Amino acid sequence: SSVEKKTLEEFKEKFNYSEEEKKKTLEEIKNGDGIALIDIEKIGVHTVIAEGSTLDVLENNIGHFENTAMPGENGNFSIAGHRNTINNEVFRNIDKLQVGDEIKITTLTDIFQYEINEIFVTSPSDTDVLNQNLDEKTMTIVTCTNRGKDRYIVKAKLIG
Repeated sequence: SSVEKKTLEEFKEKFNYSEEEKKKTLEEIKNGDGIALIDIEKIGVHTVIAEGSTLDVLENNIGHFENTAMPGENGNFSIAGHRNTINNEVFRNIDKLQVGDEIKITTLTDIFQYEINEIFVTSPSDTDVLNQNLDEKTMTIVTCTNRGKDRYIVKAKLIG
């Protein structure tokens, strides 16, 4: 969209940074900065993930929950695809994803492939979806469902 494209283009430009420059931007990250690309072939999602899950971030971008793992790390890299009761239109077709579909996450240094292994509906107060189990490498997408009343959760495990 507007800010989305910008965040997206600014991040892609950093692929041409050197390694210390990349590492330096790792530290220094601020809410609203691009941190990864996300591609989900099954539903035509090809965009960027911003840091943070505040209302301000989520108005323009898919956002990374602050205290969750980063892509490829032990724990559960968690992303928010709604702002209050409104899904980012980028996830309008998330209900088409199935167990076994792939989610590709590209940081400045690596391509991580996650495979969906759990889909479920829960409440807005179910904070456990953001839990960090450091014995595994997983990711989570949180959007809304049921006229904004419930949360639609997609979880995926790192495969490559």
